[PDB]
Amino acid sequence: KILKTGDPLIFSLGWRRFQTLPIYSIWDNRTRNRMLKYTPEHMHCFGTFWGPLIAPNTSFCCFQSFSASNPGFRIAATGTVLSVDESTEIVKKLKLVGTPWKIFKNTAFIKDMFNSSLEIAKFEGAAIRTVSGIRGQIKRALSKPEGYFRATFEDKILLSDIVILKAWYPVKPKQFYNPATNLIGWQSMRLTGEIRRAENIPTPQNPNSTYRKIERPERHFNPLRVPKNLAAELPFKSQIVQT
Amino acid sequence: EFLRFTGHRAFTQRLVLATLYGRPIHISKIRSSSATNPGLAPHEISFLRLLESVTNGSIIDVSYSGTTITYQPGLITGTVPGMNASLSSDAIEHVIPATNTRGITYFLIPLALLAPFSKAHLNVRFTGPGVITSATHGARDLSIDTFRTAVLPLYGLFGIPPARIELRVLQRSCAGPGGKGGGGIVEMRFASQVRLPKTLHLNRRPGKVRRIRGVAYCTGVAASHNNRMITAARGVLNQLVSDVHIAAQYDPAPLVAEQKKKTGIGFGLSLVAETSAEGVIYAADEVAPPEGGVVPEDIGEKCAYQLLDVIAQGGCVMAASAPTVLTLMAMGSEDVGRLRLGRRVVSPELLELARDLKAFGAASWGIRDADLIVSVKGTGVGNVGRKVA
Amino acid sequence: REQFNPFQFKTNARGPKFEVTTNVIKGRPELSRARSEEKRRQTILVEMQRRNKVGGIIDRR
Amino acid sequence: FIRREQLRIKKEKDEAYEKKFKRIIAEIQNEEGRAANEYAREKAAR
Amino acid sequence: ADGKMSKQELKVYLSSRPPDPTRK
Amino acid sequence: REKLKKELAEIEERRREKQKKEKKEFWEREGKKRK
Amino acid sequence: FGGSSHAKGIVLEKVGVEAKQPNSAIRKCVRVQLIKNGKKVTAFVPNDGCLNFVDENDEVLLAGFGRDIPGVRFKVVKVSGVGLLALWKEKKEKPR
Amino acid sequence: MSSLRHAIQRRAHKERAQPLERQRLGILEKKKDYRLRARDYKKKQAVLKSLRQK
Amino acid sequence: AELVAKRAWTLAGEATAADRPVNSLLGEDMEFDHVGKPVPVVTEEVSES
RNA sequence: GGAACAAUUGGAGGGCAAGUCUGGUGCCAGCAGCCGCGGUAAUUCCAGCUCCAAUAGCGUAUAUU
RNA sequence: GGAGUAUGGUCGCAAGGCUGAAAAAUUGACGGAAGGGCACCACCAGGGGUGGAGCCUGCG
Repeated sequence: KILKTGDPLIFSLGWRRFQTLPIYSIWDNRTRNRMLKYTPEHMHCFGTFWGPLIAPNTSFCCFQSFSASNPGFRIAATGTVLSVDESTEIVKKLKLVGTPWKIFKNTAFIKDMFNSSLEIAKFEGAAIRTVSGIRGQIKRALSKPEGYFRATFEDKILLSDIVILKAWYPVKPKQFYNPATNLIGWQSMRLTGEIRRAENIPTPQNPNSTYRKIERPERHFNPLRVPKNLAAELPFKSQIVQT
Repeated sequence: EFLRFTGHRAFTQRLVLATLYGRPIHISKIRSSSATNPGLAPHEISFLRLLESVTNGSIIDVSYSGTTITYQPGLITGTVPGMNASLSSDAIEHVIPATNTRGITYFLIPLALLAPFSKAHLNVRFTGPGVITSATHGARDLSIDTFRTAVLPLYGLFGIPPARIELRVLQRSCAGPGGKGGGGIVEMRFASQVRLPKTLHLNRRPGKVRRIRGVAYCTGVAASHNNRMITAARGVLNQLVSDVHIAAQYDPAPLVAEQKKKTGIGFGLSLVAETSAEGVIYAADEVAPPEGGVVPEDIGEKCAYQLLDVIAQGGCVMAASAPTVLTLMAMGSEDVGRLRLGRRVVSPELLELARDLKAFGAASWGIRDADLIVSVKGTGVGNVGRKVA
Repeated sequence: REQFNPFQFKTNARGPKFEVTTNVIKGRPELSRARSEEKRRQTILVEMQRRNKVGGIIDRR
Repeated sequence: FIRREQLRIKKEKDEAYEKKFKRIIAEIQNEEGRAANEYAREKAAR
Repeated sequence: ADGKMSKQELKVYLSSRPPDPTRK
Repeated sequence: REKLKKELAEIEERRREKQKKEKKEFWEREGKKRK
Repeated sequence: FGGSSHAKGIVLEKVGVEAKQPNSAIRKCVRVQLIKNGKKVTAFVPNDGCLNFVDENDEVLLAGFGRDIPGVRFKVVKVSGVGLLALWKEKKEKPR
Repeated sequence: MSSLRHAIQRRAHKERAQPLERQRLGILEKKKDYRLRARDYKKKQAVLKSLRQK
Repeated sequence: AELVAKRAWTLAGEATAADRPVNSLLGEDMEFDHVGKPVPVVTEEVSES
């Protein structure tokens, strides 16, 4: 199995053994320390947990439980320690989504993103971006329906599209600390999946996030449409001949 | 909270060792005798301010009395743009308030010894009203040049390269109105961190002291004065040594907020003597009395005599830098550090450092003759955080 | 100087909508926005630096 | 205020970044190419 | 007066850089 | 046709590189002969 | 170098740890200190993933590198006595 | 190189699809669709332009 | 209970104006890019320079 | 009866996102990319992409010849 | 090998404080009286806003 961030995890590092929940991040392209949701299979990543401190460049190993009844391979993970600090700088992505209300040529209103003009004028000048890849900017809150706003774009966006704002929101791990004192007897935290089967809870699954097989109908466009006065005033050699 | 201390002596030393150990401590009875101004001193509280600034994750509380404090050390990190500051090369600001009498070096030497044990660099910028740069009469605090060329070569001995050791002044200053005042700004870029410094063996005799250099500073007065100081000091020393060489430097004035006002007027002189053997250096300083107006020739004679006394007295390292080099040798690796000290050079301060290290729990010092060879056993901790790539 | 560079400040051009007798600069955009920017420095620039800083000096006196 | 601050900070940060890496690659390429040239000349005499 | 040292001794002494120990 | 044309671009690049190799080898050998 | 076909060396510092482009060679470079002559050089690892495995002060076997930074002549082949390519295919673990 | 990459490296990303509570408004335009729109619109505006030229 | 609990909106990927409460954005403290240059506030120093 | 009674080693190539990074007189370009909104008993994806070589042996370094 | 072009690193100078914040004029400085030309920021004929109450962007 691969292993989810926030899940319990028992670490063998230094003399101690201790059960914690880690926070997995990558170092985006050495920029911003982005919190993963799963550990990258066959790839190194950065974890961050809360417990005993060790001088760096120390090896360690790692497990999900000490069950003899594990069918196979009770060890799970390994690596070295990189660094220690207080209050790491973890970030996770946040997508603030609207949907266009009307669409003029460039400037598009966008409605279902905000709950107040206050929130908007905080996000004044906001770097907004439709899915299709048109960039753009949020410029003023729109007044009459509270929570709609004005944005200026790079072409004609479409009512089909979804307006997304990219933002970066910090996370901090939790400060749980189990010293997995085996001999005295001790409480291990359980994993989310067996938790769900125990408390009889289905795993959350989104119709909107499960991948789908898209039909692309082959786009054609309308023919060129040229105005009355233009076909009037132009010179003979290039006038349009229509029957 | 867990370890406890008493009194007000070696405040910075106890503090910086608590930082270096992560031992949460609690000190009581700073100024119990003084009913006038009990509790903290302002340089101390600015010192606590600076410590909290430079570090991260540390917790410090001071009593309603102000006379008992308790401190949970976090980590030595340095000029970090995530938490502390804006950029990598961003400099962290520090003001110290106007009612400071004590020394910049009295701020520096704890900072100087702690900072090679950070994760990233150090970019301190001392401004404020109470930024004196000169020596104090005071607790006879050091001056900037003395501090620089007197203790930083020792970090060069310890393994920390002066190539990336960086201290520069922009304005210098004396006391001015009483001991309080200041005005000279300084900034320091400790750009060299190490895993563990080199455990050192200063045991050979520093017999032939080769030369003497030094620096006369004058802040607000004519350069004729420091010229006269060179004349006075060379009149003292030329019966001993040919190569005595003292640069002179004049600063117009520092100006301080009240509208601004000129302060920091005075002058003083630093003497360093250089032994042919290895990096063995003997320093002293003398500063004019902040309201006195005594003759700069007498100051030259006095500083000369002080240098000669440390020549007579010091085995290899002088008493002023003794706590530094001892603490670094302590924070050196789990081996023997072998220093050659002199018998007169021992101070109650050095003994207090011994006592408080023993309270901290690192290993001890063995003392045999040769002057006295002291040896320490390093606790080999070093810096705690470092992005080992 | 302050007079003949009047744009150091704002006033209405009209004069008073009602004369009332009992015993004109209307505020300065430049000093106002200057003072404010100093405050926005000393608070939000400082915090935006100290995004993730834990612990502090608990001074009670 | 955050816009002016972010602009100043971002510009300065990446400017210093590209300066640092330019110097680094200059150092490494110069050293490695110098040594390569010397070893080539040394083998070339043989 | 003979206190005037040298440009080189000036550069090693009064500059921002502290003088290293391991040089002659 | 597009696959072949891109590949011809690659092979022409190879030709230009080997041409530059031969050219600087020629002028290196010749320059010492003209010194 | 020398007369040998391989060299053992010591990882100083993965210079180019602050990299922006993943597969750039200044990401993939690392300064090593070849032991016998005690000399600092720099070498390339073939892949960024393997750069993630390699850490400091590990003995490194390296050899010639022959076919955006031409001039680095060496390439690292084994670290702590284990084949980098076998780690990279996830065949063996690395002794620490 | 191409032989220095895993097969799971070589694996693909799939594009997301329109939220099923919103199929009313036609497809979810992504970069393929966008550029095909702007291809045609640049062309037809350039033809209008050359006409006003004449 | 928290792990088995529904994620907060701040950590669910999208946060729609139907999902989250009203003033939650002002309450927060986040980061974003921008696009463009804002105008220079003509202040004392601009004028006197 | 292939999901097995479990072929390997090199080389070259093509396809990709509500992802990232960098450059600029808007949509372009570049490098790149296991990292994507959700989700781990969930996914069933290029469904096992294509081609060249050797094949129970082959690769690479250096010396070379 | 030669010639250019860049690029970075090295080195030397610039880098020693009678000092401590707030003129030129044979040609210039400043008026004054008369006379002209102009202008819905002048005169003259009118016109028309705002300013009264409500709404609110903006600015202070």
